[PDB]
Amino acid sequence: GLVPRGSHMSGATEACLPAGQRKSGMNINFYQYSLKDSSTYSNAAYMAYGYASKTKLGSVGGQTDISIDYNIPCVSSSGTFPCPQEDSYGNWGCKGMGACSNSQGIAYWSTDLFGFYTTPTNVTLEMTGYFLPPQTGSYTFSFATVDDSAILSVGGSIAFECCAQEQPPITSTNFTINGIKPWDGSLPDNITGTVYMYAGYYYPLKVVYSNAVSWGTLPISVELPDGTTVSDNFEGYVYSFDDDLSQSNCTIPDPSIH
Ligand SMILES: [Cl-]
Ligand SMILES: [Cl-]
Ligand SMILES: [Gd]
Repeated sequence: GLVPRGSHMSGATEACLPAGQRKSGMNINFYQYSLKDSSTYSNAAYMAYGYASKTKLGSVGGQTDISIDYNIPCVSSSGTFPCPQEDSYGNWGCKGMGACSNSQGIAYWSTDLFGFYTTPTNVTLEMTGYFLPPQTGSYTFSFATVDDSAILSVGGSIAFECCAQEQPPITSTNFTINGIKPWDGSLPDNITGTVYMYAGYYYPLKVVYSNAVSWGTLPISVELPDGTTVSDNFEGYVYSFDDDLSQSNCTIPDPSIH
C-alpha cells in the first residue's frame, strides 16, 4: 500500500520534534536522599517522580558522559585515595593502599557526579534530555550493574512530555529499564530494555539514579541497530531543549506514520 500500516494497537514509542535551539548533553537535577535509607528508593512512585518532592540541591547541564562510577575514599598510610569497590577487603583496607582508617558508613562530599559538589554516598539524581537515533531500528539500553537503585525511561509521556523537558516529573512508572533495588535481596547484572526508534526523531530520555551508602555505580550503554555498543559517553546521541510549552506540533505520537 501507498503508506506503512503503523505499529499494531498504537504501539510505537512517542517521540518529538522540538523546533528550538538544540544543546548538546543531558540536564542533571540533584535531590536530597538520606544516608542509609534502604527503603525510600525501593518504591516505583519515588523513582518515577517522588524524588522531586525532596529538596532540590542544584543542577548541571550539557552532560554527555552519563555513567556513574563513584568510589569512596580510603584514608590510607600514604594519603586519601578513592577505592575501587572490588579492591576493598577486610574491615577494611583497599588493595595496594593497606588498611583504611575511615568509615564506609558515613556521608562523603565529592564532585565525582558530573562536577557537582554533593554527597555521592547518598543522593538522588534525574538525568533528562532527548535521544536522537541516527539509524532506524531496535535499540537496547542497559545498566551493567546498579549501586543502588535506578530506572531508565524512553518516550513521550513515559520519560517526560515533548517540549517540556524542564517540567516537574510525570507520573509514568512504565520504565524501559527497571533497576529499582528490590526489598528482598538485589537483582541481576546487565538489566536491559529495548525500544524501536525512528531515525531523526527526538526521544525523551529520563534516568533516575539513587545511592544510600558508600559505592555508587551505573554503567549506561546502548546497543544500536547495527549491533555496535555505545558506552558511557553519549556525545552525538543526547541533547537538551529549553521548554517550549507553546510549540503545538512538538509531539509525534506515532513516528511509524508521521
Ligand atoms: Cl578520595
Ligand atoms: Cl593492601
Ligand atoms: Gd551504594
